[PDB]
Amino acid sequence: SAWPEEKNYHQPAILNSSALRQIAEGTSISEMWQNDLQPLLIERYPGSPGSYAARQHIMQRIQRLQADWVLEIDTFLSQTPEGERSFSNIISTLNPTAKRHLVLACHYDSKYFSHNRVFVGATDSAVPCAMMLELARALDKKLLSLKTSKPDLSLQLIFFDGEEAFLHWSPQDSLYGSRHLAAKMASTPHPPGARGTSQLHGMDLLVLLDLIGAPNPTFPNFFPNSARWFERLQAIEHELHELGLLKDHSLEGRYFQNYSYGGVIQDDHIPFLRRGVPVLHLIPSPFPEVWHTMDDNEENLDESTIDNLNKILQVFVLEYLHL
Ligand SMILES: [Co+2]
Repeated sequence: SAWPEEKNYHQPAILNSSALRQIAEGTSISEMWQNDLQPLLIERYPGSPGSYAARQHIMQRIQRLQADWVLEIDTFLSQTPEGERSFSNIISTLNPTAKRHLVLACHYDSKYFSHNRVFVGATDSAVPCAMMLELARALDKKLLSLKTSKPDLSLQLIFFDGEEAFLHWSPQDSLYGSRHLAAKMASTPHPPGARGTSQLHGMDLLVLLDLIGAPNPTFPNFFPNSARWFERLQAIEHELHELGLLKDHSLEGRYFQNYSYGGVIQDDHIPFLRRGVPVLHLIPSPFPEVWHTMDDNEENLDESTIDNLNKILQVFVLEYLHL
C-alpha cells in the first residue's frame, strides 16, 4: 500500500531532561573499550584469522543480550585482485518481519597493509563497531520491549565486510559487502509474500558510522532527504551539552555542522543510496589525520569524543524508535 512512505512522515518522540540524563548515565565508555572495542583491534581483512574472530566477537556480544536479536551471516564469494575471496556480512535484526527498520551500519573489515607495525583501523572502523555493540547493550532493556499498537518499526544493525579495497580503490575493488547485500535486499520481497515491495523499501534510514574516533570530528550534513534527521543529531548534541552530560565538549568544537560537502564520498551507503534509501552518513570531513596510517590505532583514539558520540547516537535511536 503506502507503508513505504511512512518514513517520509515519521517523527521522533523527543526525550525530556531526566530521560536524557538516564541515557547519559546508562552508557559506559570504559566497558565498551574493554569488552567491545579492544577485541576488534587486530588485523581483520577478508579470509584473515582476524576476520573470523571479528565475526565471532560481534555475534557473541549481541547474543548475550536479552533483546530478541536475530542474526544472519550473508556470506558469498567474489573475484578480487588477489583472486576469489569469501565475504560475510553480519546482520542483526530485531523484529525481522516488521515492514520498517532504522538501520545502523559500519564495516568490520580492516584494510590490508603489509607490515614492525600492523594496521588495525581503530577509527576505521573498529570504533564504529564497538559503538553499535555498546548501543545494543546500553539500550537492551528498552529495546527488549520491542518484543511486546504503534508504527511497524524496529532496529537493524549491519556490519559490512569487504568495504576496503585490496589494491587501488575502484568500483569493482571495494564495497564488496555493501554491493552484495544491497543487491540482495533489492530483490528480496518484504514483508514476506508482498508484491512490488523489497527489503530496501523497509529501510527507513541507513545510518552509516565511519571513521569515528579522532579528536574534534566535524560531520557535514551531506544529504537533503536526511537533513531533518541530521538536525536531530545537532539538537541532541546541543541539549546534552547544555545539560552538562557531555565531557570536554564546547559548542565551538561541536561535531554536527550546518554545512554540507562538495564532492561525493564513496562508502557502504553508495549501493543503498543509488537505489533510493535515505542515508544519514556519519563520516567526518575532514577524515581523521591518521586515515590509512599505522597511527590509526588506540593511543590516537579520544575516549571522550566516543563517549559523547555514544550518548548522542543512543538518544537519537531511542527517539527514532519512540522508546
Ligand atoms: Co579505510
